Amino acid sequence: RNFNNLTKGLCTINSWHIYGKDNAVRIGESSDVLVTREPYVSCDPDECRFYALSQGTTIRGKHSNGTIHDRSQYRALISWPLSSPPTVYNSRVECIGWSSTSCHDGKSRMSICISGPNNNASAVVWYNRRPVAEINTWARNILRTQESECVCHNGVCPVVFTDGSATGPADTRIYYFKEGKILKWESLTGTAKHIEECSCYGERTGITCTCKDNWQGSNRPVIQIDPVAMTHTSQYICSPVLTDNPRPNDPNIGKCNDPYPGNNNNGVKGFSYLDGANTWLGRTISTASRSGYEMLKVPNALTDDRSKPIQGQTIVLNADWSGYSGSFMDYWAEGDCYRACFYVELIRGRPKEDKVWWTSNSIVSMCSSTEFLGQWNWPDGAKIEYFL
Amino acid sequence: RNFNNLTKGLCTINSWHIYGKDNAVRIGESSDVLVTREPYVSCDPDECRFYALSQGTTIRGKHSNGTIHDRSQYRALISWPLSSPPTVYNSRVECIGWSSTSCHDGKSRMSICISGPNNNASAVVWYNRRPVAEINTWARNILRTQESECVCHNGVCPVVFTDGSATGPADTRIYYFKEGKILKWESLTGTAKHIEECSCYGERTGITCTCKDNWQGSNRPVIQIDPVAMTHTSQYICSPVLTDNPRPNDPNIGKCNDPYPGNNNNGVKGFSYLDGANTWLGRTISTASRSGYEMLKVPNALTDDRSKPIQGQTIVLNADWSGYSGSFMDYWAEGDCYRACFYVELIRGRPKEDKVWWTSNSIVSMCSSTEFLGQWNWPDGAKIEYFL
Amino acid sequence: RNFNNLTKGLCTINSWHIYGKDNAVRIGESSDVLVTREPYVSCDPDECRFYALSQGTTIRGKHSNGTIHDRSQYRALISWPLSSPPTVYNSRVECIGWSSTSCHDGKSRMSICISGPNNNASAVVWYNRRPVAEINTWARNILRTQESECVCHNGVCPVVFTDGSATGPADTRIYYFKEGKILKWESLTGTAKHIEECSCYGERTGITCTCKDNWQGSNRPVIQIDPVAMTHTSQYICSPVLTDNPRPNDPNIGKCNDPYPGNNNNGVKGFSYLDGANTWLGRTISTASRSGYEMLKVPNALTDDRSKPIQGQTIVLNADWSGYSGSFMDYWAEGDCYRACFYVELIRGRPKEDKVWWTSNSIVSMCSSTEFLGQWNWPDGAKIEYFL
Amino acid sequence: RNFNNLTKGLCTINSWHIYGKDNAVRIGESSDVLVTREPYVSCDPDECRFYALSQGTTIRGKHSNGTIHDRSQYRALISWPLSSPPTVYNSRVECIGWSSTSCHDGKSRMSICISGPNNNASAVVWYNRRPVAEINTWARNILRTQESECVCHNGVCPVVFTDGSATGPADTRIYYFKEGKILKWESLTGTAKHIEECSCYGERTGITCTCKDNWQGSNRPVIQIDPVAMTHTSQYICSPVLTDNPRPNDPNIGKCNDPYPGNNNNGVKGFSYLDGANTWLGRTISTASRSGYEMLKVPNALTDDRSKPIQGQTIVLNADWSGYSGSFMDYWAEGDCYRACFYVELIRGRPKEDKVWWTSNSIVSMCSSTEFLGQWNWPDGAKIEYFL
Ligand SMILES: *[C@@H]1O[C@H](CO)[C@@H](O[C@@H]2O[C@H](CO)[C@@H](O[C@@H]3O[C@H](CO[C@H]4O[C@H](CO[C@H]5O[C@H](CO)[C@@H](O)[C@H](O)[C@@H]5O)[C@@H](O)[C@H](O[C@H]5O[C@H](CO)[C@@H](O)[C@H](O)[C@@H]5O)[C@@H]4O)[C@@H](O)[C@H](O[C@H]4O[C@H](CO)[C@@H](O)[C@H](O)[C@@H]4O[C@H]4O[C@H](CO)[C@@H](O)[C@H](O)[C@@H]4O[C@H]4O[C@H](CO)[C@@H](O)[C@H](O)[C@@H]4O)[C@@H]3O)[C@H](O)[C@H]2NC(C)=O)[C@H](O)[C@H]1NC(C)=O
Ligand SMILES: *[C@@H]1O[C@H](CO)[C@@H](O[C@@H]2O[C@H](CO)[C@@H](O[C@@H]3O[C@H](CO[C@H]4O[C@H](CO[C@H]5O[C@H](CO)[C@@H](O)[C@H](O)[C@@H]5O)[C@@H](O)[C@H](O[C@H]5O[C@H](CO)[C@@H](O)[C@H](O)[C@@H]5O)[C@@H]4O)[C@@H](O)[C@H](O[C@H]4O[C@H](CO)[C@@H](O)[C@H](O)[C@@H]4O[C@H]4O[C@H](CO)[C@@H](O)[C@H](O)[C@@H]4O[C@H]4O[C@H](CO)[C@@H](O)[C@H](O)[C@@H]4O)[C@@H]3O)[C@H](O)[C@H]2NC(C)=O)[C@H](O)[C@H]1NC(C)=O
Ligand SMILES: *[C@@H]1O[C@H](CO)[C@@H](O[C@@H]2O[C@H](CO)[C@@H](O[C@@H]3O[C@H](CO[C@H]4O[C@H](CO[C@H]5O[C@H](CO)[C@@H](O)[C@H](O)[C@@H]5O)[C@@H](O)[C@H](O[C@H]5O[C@H](CO)[C@@H](O)[C@H](O)[C@@H]5O)[C@@H]4O)[C@@H](O)[C@H](O[C@H]4O[C@H](CO)[C@@H](O)[C@H](O)[C@@H]4O[C@H]4O[C@H](CO)[C@@H](O)[C@H](O)[C@@H]4O[C@H]4O[C@H](CO)[C@@H](O)[C@H](O)[C@@H]4O)[C@@H]3O)[C@H](O)[C@H]2NC(C)=O)[C@H](O)[C@H]1NC(C)=O
Ligand SMILES: *[C@@H]1O[C@H](CO)[C@@H](O[C@@H]2O[C@H](CO)[C@@H](O[C@@H]3O[C@H](CO[C@H]4O[C@H](CO[C@H]5O[C@H](CO)[C@@H](O)[C@H](O)[C@@H]5O)[C@@H](O)[C@H](O[C@H]5O[C@H](CO)[C@@H](O)[C@H](O)[C@@H]5O)[C@@H]4O)[C@@H](O)[C@H](O[C@H]4O[C@H](CO)[C@@H](O)[C@H](O)[C@@H]4O[C@H]4O[C@H](CO)[C@@H](O)[C@H](O)[C@@H]4O[C@H]4O[C@H](CO)[C@@H](O)[C@H](O)[C@@H]4O)[C@@H]3O)[C@H](O)[C@H]2NC(C)=O)[C@H](O)[C@H]1NC(C)=O
Ligand SMILES: COCCNC(=O)O[C@@H]([C@@H]1OC(C(=O)O)=C[C@H](NC(=N)N)[C@H]1NC(C)=O)[C@H](O)CO
Ligand SMILES: COCCNC(=O)O[C@@H]([C@@H]1OC(C(=O)O)=C[C@H](NC(=N)N)[C@H]1NC(C)=O)[C@H](O)CO
Ligand SMILES: [Ca+2]
Ligand SMILES: [Ca+2]
Ligand SMILES: [Ca+2]
Ligand SMILES: [Ca+2]
Repeated sequence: RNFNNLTKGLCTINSWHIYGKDNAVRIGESSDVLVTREPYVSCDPDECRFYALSQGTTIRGKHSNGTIHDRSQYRALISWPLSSPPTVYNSRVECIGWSSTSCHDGKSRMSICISGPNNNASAVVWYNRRPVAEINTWARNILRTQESECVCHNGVCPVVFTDGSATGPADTRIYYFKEGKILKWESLTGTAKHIEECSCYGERTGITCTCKDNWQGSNRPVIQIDPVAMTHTSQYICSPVLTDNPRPNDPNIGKCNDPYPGNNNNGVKGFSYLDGANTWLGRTISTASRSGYEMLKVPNALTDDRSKPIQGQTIVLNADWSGYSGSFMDYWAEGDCYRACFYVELIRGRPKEDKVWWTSNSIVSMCSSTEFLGQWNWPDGAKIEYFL
Repeated sequence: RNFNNLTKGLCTINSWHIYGKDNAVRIGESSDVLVTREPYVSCDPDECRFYALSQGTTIRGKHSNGTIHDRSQYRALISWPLSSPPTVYNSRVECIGWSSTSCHDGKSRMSICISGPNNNASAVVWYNRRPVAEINTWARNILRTQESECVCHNGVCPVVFTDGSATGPADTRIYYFKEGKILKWESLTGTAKHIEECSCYGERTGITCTCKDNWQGSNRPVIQIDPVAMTHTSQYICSPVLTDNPRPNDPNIGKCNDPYPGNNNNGVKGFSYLDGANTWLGRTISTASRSGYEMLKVPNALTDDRSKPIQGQTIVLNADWSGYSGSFMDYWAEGDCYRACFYVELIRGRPKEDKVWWTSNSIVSMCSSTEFLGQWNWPDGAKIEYFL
Repeated sequence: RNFNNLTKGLCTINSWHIYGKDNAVRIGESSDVLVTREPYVSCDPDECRFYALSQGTTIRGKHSNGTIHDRSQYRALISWPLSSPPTVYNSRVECIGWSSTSCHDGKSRMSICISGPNNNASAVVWYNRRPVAEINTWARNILRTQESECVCHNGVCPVVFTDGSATGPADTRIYYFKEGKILKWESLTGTAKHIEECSCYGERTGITCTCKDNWQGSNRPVIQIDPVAMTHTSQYICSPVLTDNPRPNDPNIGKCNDPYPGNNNNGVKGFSYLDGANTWLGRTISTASRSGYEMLKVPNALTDDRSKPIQGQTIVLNADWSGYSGSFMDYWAEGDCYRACFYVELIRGRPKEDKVWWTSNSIVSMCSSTEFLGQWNWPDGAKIEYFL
Repeated sequence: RNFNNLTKGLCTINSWHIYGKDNAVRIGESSDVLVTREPYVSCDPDECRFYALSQGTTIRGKHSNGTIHDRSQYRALISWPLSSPPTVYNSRVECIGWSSTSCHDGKSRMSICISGPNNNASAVVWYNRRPVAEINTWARNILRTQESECVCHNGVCPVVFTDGSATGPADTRIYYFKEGKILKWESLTGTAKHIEECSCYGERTGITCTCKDNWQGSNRPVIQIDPVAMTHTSQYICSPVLTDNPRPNDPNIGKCNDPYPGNNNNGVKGFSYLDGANTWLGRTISTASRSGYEMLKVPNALTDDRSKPIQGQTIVLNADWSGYSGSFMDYWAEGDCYRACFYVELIRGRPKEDKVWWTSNSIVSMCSSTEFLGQWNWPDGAKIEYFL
């Protein structure tokens, strides 16, 4: 085995096809399915798997009561087979904590979990299923990271962290790991003003991360990372097609170097694929809440502050709950291009559905097609009444 | 590993022996067994497994209510170990959708799932557990495929699709895949007038598919495919031993080139082994409904429009529910011949048993013997009253 | 991998140590544990596993009602990891039927299952998880075999079958298989007058099988098989230490060449290790029913019709239910000798405990020690009241 | 594969990071989780796993009633994947009994289980999943061993046993095994006056075991073993920082060569890392009961009878129940040093929580960091009321 190198460009994205769906909440109505949230997907050279933060209880279990809470000692990053649900019996624990990232470098997998109280959190970096390095909180205010997969090049895997205020200036760092060891870290530079929960992908041009501005922005900040020089830059998606949630209505001029205003102290993890005319943006359909999901083809969205959609695809109807979304790719697939993929978290339970006392989710996932495929919509599919 | 070649003829079929049975509904009365339908069986070089379309819920789960429905977003092709039941914890998801086929080419497995709304469905072709090619609906009317295994020769795996009316002329295509990539497709030729749900097997003479005519026919259409030239022909089984369901009584002259009339707009997936004097036909015992199952030795059934049974074997009593049936073989077994095999879907629940609100099934499977073995009958075995 | 050869003698048996115990009924009170009976143990070169005939239902499942019945279509030979219980999710189906044997030859495993109605049963011989040969009933009266492991030498694995009356003269055959193919079979010769459910083991002197006489005998018939010449002889254990159940009290003169009388038309599967002064016999403690279990050191028991115990060990108290017992050894263990092992079936439920409507069992297993170890007793451990 | 050699020293311990946590009782409220106690952790060259003594029943199972009892026939040493809970379906049985140890020597794993009545117990030594050697009770009074992992050097794995009184002088032996075979054993020498449940680790200086004095001592006895010479010495931890439970308050002068008095006929399994200025001691926070857990940096604690803490870390709040604790390390990790690790048993149920009728536990585990990481606390997390 050799370290994977990012030698390919993105495949042409003409539509999106169904990749995976686990129907976790449906199945969990009568099965030992773990309560989760903050899911994602990540590939090894020989297998792709679902990931999520467990809440250390099943949905039918009485301990599901209160799982709207974000940061307990009973949480852990788990992985399980593609499109299976996360069950007590098929879930592999990667590490313990309530914020995570994970990625394979071609030889072995790095996984990172953050745990601890708000003012005293720490990250533990696992490599090849062993703890290798540790990072203590530097701002004493909820040290947190991506909640989706990281990306590697020639053994080097960058990861974005944030420590500090959720509602003001914070201390964001980009760490560069190799075999779990810290090669270098640097403070955030560029014009992004607040950074959380970056969704990343790699291609021959480097590594691209689409994050969340939780402070003042409803446009998404972008961090572009050179994994060889181990340097980065940041800005926002220039496009007036805004992709945070909640968010204002789409203007006709976006912002490249500053937060687009209207919604403060909130946001949702999201993603994009920024690739010239091959650019696609994901967002919730609702501007008010985490419902619905759509992909929009927005040429040069990253750099064009006038750019508008020329094509689209509905993934989840606005009538259905969505949630977090993020990027991943199978870097070990055959062919001459990397096929763009993403997942959407379909949150069920609280706060929006409070007849139950739990909060969980299921997963739906799509990858790009060079065909122009017909579209469906993909609801979680569970009936809340069944849980009462 | 090399691509498998179809170098052997069928073993002499003198009777049928029990190969597998999962008792899924019995066990699912008190276990986390997934609701399924449209099952089949397919072999890898080192393992044979059961396959089926899950409904994304267990039988005891409250979401089992309404699983008579064919095409939800909660369906997926799953596989699980031979004669185990399809449980939440032992089922491997092959792809997402509500119509499927799957086969191993000697090196890796190709799986195909179709999903989407009726007027906008698409097929995704997986190879070695990765999505490789996609096919959009060409007639905008429930793009659908075999619901049993495909067959490969030297890397080339043909698959029969249909798009269009279930009750009139439709657009049937034969696709030729290699490592999941589309080599060629062609429109249906020959005298078959309607094609659905082909059951296929391969032998030195080529690949033989026995399908269903859902429009006007109660004799079964046959497609014969040359996987090297990548060409095909079609007709019907000439025999007056009719093997669709529902169906008229057996006449004394069959039809080779046209549907045998009497029953319109219905049918059941079925199969046959067409091999000169070594020919055996499968069918439900009832002419009215999906109950019972029998094998009949009908010499030259394919080409002889007068051919009658000279030997038989009951598989399922008429008193017991059956359903779909299809062909598979272990192409990687030892010996000088391919041993013919088949499965029978044993449907329980709706519409025939409507005291419950679900529809599911279990599997029974037989392979041929050169001995003349005593016969048993093989019911699903579950008591519906237990589910009330 | 090479075929295993029987090149060692038995280890000196000075006592018995605990080898395995699955506590299946205890655990099955609240878990998806399959109803079983007729268990045994058998080793691969890299793993030893528990085996049993499932009833195709869990204990808590409503279909457990009526599992006192011996021969349904819902039975199958299953295997599962050593001392785990047989669960829906961890059990591997070896073949379908209601009477079985199984053994590894050093390269691959042969498994045999018999299914069918009483007058039309057939055996299917699997090798390396594929069906290879089939045998039709020759006496049309419950074709049946060992219900414990077979033994192989240089690829040749003998198996004892019986077809015919349970209460009179029957047709017993010894089959010789290699890679699942039938090399030879022969009719029973020697002085044994009725043969069922042989328990076998192999050592440098050949293969020794201790069986059950269900007709007139309460001494156990013995079949000694030369796996190279593929020939055999038979007699009874000469010892007056009688080891069937039910049975008369121990006399002072046994019978070598005829059934020891007193109990007709009944018996229990059992075993022995016949090795000169290193001879140990297993039996139920009760003479009336399947309760208790003990090992007795009886020098030259096979050939000495006066032989008596000089040492012993209680395995199960008479107050506790037992059942079938049989022999197995790890032929792939290190060292200069084969360590004798056995299992005892601990039957719970009907007919003896009829407040429940099911019949199942758990397993306890011991292997020999060259030490003189202290003894314990090993009950099933489940409380029937919990199931009411 | 080669035998592992202890060629490294301990990593510098500046704090402790979360390594694993299974939340077994939380999950077991609604899942098939086995009742356990006496857990530990142990690594293979390619995997680290949780271990414990099962009680042969799930927590929700009715047979959980009475599991406060220590030594039934329904107990077994089981192992399961790191931070998964011990479920019926994912637990591997290592051997049968109610006292155990286990360790990998670099080539294969040795596991030892003791079973039997109080006056007639015996140990069975398994190697590479096969029984290899047996040891009969030598004092006829509850033969018992470590309840945490053993340690190997060049194939030689020492294990500490005790047979005899829990409340007076007993017969302690150190056994030296290789590939499960007994190389040598010796009676306890040195100044330790009573020995139970040793927690061991290995480093270039040899093998160090921290045990429990159940008779008169509240300081912990230490056994230091040379695995090459196969000899040992014993004393107590000299430090006045006392680490048994229950225990007196910390004095200012400890005892090196005798039990520190105040508490008789009780104790808890515990551990330490004794490494000059890099020394850390574990103990319950409460002096009265098994509640809370803390690590204390106590320079030269082993040899300095005046030594006091200069740094610490809370692991479990005093308000939360703890229990046994023990040492393990990943001897197959990369780097130039062995990273110290430990687990804490979090006991729930009886005797302290007697509204339920069971006794079980979950596991939390930490490894050392060279960083000075912020601390959290790690409760079991289950609510007893949910079980009523
Ligand atoms: C079977 O499946 C297939 C495959 O999926 C289905 O075909 C798909 O159908 C869907 C639905 O119609 C399409 O998605 C939409 O795409 C449009 C973009 O395409 C249109 O516009 C293009 C650009 O036109 C402009 O530029 C060109 C440049 O040359 C210029 O020529 C033109 O005059 C104009 O200036 C056109 O090129 C394009 O034409 C092409 O495609 C046609 C088919 O689509 C074809 O007929 C033509 O011949 C030609 O080939 C086409 O006209 C997206 O704009 C649209 O997304 C908007 O609308 C949805 C609601 O449907 C909304 O959710 C989106 O967010 C977005 O609307 C918001 O954002 C806008 C941008 O900021 C804003 O302006 C809007 O007002 C709106 O804003 C409001 O809502 C949001 C969300 O809540 C909120 O945040 C805001 O604040 C505000 O409140 C769809 O994505 C697929 O492209 C199409 N795919 C294919 C391959 O055809 C087929 O229908 C299915 N069949 C059946 C029977 O069902
Ligand atoms: C232990 O197990 C063994 C092994 O399984 C059991 O032995 C088996 O027993 C079964 C049951 O009897 C047999 O299955 C039947 O086979 C017959 C065919 O065999 C008969 O016919 C042969 C052909 O005869 C013709 O041609 C020859 C050519 O030379 C000529 O000589 C002859 O005069 C005649 O012209 C004979 O060769 C054959 O004889 C041989 O076998 C005998 C044993 O079977 C033996 O005794 C002889 O010595 C000789 O060796 C034999 O006579 C099938 O025809 C039959 O299938 C029909 O019947 C079942 C109902 O049982 C039905 O479900 C089938 O669908 C079919 O009937 C329908 O289709 C016909 C064709 O269209 C139609 O004509 C019928 O009217 C009927 O149609 C109606 O029903 C269908 C279904 O609902 C509906 O769709 C229609 O519209 C309409 O309503 C059986 O398959 C096995 O072959 C046999 N196996 C062996 C190895 O022996 C044994 O019994 C068990 N033991 C015990 C104690 O239980
Ligand atoms: C800790 O654990 C250890 C290790 O397990 C325990 O030690 C074990 O203790 C058990 C229980 O006592 C022993 O099992 C019994 O063994 C005897 C055989 O040993 C005795 O007999 C030997 C033979 O004596 C004869 O021959 C010699 C030849 O030289 C001659 O010298 C002698 O005079 C006589 O002629 C003796 O050699 C032997 O002495 C040796 O061992 C002694 C310790 O055992 C030691 O003290 C001596 O110094 C010497 O070293 C000893 O005297 C078995 O006979 C016995 O089995 C019978 O009894 C049980 C009931 O307990 C019964 O279930 C059996 O079926 C059997 O009884 C039936 O069968 C007989 C034969 O047909 C029949 O005659 C009986 O009437 C009876 O029949 C009735 O019941 C059956 C069953 O229902 C029914 O079918 C019939 O029809 C009828 O109704 C036990 O197996 C272990 O051997 C022993 N192991 C060791 C290593 O010591 C220790 O006790 C534990 N410690 C504590 C504190 O618990
Ligand atoms: C974010 O996380 C970080 C990282 O975890 C947190 O920082 C940690 O904070 C904890 C809690 O404070 C610390 O644990 C305690 O450590 C002390 C030891 O450190 C103190 O003492 C050192 C030694 O001082 C002596 O020697 C030096 C030698 O030169 C001499 O200079 C000095 O004058 C004195 O003679 C000092 O060196 C040390 O200073 C250093 O550290 C300071 C920060 O801690 C820093 O500010 C300084 O600048 C300097 O760098 C410091 O003063 C342990 O003693 C203590 O353990 C005792 O207390 C706990 C209760 O908290 C108790 O459970 C323990 O068992 C123990 O107390 C018992 O045992 C004693 C010994 O026998 C006995 O004397 C006591 O009376 C007591 O006995 C009673 O209770 C027990 C238990 O029930 C019973 O058995 C007895 O019988 C009796 O009833 C803690 O372990 C960490 O060290 C610290 N880590 C780091 C890296 O800083 C941070 O707080 C978090 N942030 C937030 C916002 O929460
Ligand atoms: C008016 O009818 C239009 C919709 N009906 C339809 O398509 O039914 C078809 C199949 O029928 C059955 C069956 O049991 O009869 C089960 C399959 N279910 C699957 N999920 N695969 C069906 N195939 C599909 C793609 O749904 C039938 O062959 C007619 O075309
Ligand atoms: C009068 O007492 C005689 C019986 N008590 C006894 O043996 O308790 C011992 C251990 O205690 C505890 C505990 O939690 O304190 C849990 C262990 N349980 C296991 N199943 N291993 C016990 N070990 C055994 C072999 O039972 C103790 O160390 C005294 O010797
Ligand atoms: Ca925002
Ligand atoms: Ca039809
Ligand atoms: Ca008898
Ligand atoms: Ca003590």
